[PDB]
Amino acid sequence: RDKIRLNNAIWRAWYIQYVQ
Amino acid sequence: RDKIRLNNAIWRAWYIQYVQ
Amino acid sequence: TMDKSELVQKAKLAEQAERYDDMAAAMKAVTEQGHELSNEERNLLSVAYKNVVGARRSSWRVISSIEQKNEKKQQMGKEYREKIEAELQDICNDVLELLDKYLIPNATQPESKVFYLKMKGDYFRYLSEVASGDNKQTTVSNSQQAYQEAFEISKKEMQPTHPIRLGLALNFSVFYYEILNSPEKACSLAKTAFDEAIAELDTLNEESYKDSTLIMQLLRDNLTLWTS
Amino acid sequence: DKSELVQKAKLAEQAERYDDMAAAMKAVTEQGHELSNEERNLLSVAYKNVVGARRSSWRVISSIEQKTNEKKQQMGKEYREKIEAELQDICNDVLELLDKYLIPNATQPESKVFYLKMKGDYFRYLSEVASGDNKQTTVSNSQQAYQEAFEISKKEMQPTHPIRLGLALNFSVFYYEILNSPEKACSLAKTAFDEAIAELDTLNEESYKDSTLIMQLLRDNLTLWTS
Ligand SMILES: O=C(COc1ccccc1P(=O)(O)O)NCCc1ccccc1
Ligand SMILES: O=C(COc1ccccc1P(=O)(O)O)NCCc1ccccc1
Repeated sequence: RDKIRLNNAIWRAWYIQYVQ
Repeated sequence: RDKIRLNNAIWRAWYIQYVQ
Repeated sequence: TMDKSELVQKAKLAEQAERYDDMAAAMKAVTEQGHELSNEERNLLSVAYKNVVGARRSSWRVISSIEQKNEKKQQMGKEYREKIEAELQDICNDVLELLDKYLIPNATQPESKVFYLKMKGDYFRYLSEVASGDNKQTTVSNSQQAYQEAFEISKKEMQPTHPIRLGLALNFSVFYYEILNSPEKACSLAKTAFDEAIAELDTLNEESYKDSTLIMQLLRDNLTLWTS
Repeated sequence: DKSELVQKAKLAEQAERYDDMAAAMKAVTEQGHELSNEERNLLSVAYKNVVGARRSSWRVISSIEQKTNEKKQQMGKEYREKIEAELQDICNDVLELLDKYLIPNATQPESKVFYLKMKGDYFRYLSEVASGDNKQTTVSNSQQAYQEAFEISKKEMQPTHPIRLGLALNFSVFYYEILNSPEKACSLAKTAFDEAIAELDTLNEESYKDSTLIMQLLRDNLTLWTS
């Protein structure tokens, strides 16, 4: 569950980052 | 990763468990 | 070349061996025999393609990030990425095909209709993310419309704590924020779903408890991150 | 363009599309010359990952089969055999590159050791899923390749060279996991580990990282095999 949630965060974060 | 020692231990242990 | 029980079960073995291409090919075949799907089968299907598509999306983002780093060196980042892009559009079209020809047309009970309409929003969402301006308006609009329609059905026919209703709200909110750059919308959508679900946390069914709370935690994860 | 296959490979690596990486470095190799040390490292990583995904799958399916009804046990076997046949195609591809391009073009002694080790490896991987007459061929050919590498390794390189150390690591696994010789395995590994300790002095800046990992692995394996 921690695994799932952190992969999600990395995935959603990549958007706020690499195309702002 | 350099999960290399871990992944290698996991790999070598398989043979031990699944070929007694 | 075989029978539902057989294919469903190489699908499970493929899953454990993490050969998700094999897994999705297995469940595509069981889908095409037209017989409508167990909940077990629908989920193996969804899992297979989420991983198949997910690998190519992850790879596309890696290759994209690198292109943001030589007229022909960058010509290759462009050629490789477009190889991945093509794979990703093929996967999405194969899943879109099955949804429109087989799964949505037989979706009897409202649970199922909502599930497959979400998938349609999901896979048009993933096309939109690499889509070429011409389509991009159409894949967005297909995406929003599949989602809105699942949204409507799910509000009228499902509990605020149903995991399918919640996962839809999760992904629709993500669609607003990452496809239609409307954080105000996405954020409001994610808040209301979380809020209406927690409000009914005394009738949240035991069967659903792990999945619904996970999805509620991800809504909260994304609301927190979308406000940083 | 070769320099370009090469950067397709590097991109495919980053994206974790190891099948793309391998097919690119295969095409580079088929261009017939000696590989740069960097091209050779990319080829080797590419194929280690491509064959390892299948060996891992093969192991999972096999574990499931022992854990167990017939119709199900039979699809276990059929799915394993699909994986087995990809393993055979991967390994045959590599052994053909080794046989026709990499070992014949191998001028420097450290290259010949590396590729003979690679041939021992891919023949070891064939052996892990081979049957009957063909198992004896694969196992024999893997030992021949390892041994031929392990004699050149002693005459031309020091006990600290990461290629000599990797060959000892993999040869020890061959004895343990293929020949089922724990004692020949544990001695090969201990020797090579002690020989490189008793000359740690020798490790060029450039070798330090890699050779220490391999000796850590050699020691991890020995620790595990005395359990
Ligand atoms: O990991 C992710 C997000 O990133 C992805 C990665 C691969 C494919 C698709 C996606 P997404 O549809 O954009 O969200 N989980 C979000 C979906 C989820 C729902 C319920 C339970 C667990 C997860
Ligand atoms: O993980 C493993 C073992 O399991 C495998 C898994 C996939 C493919 C091959 C193998 P192997 O030939 O039987 O060892 N690492 C050992 C290899 C290594 C050498 C030097 C530095 C780092 C690692």
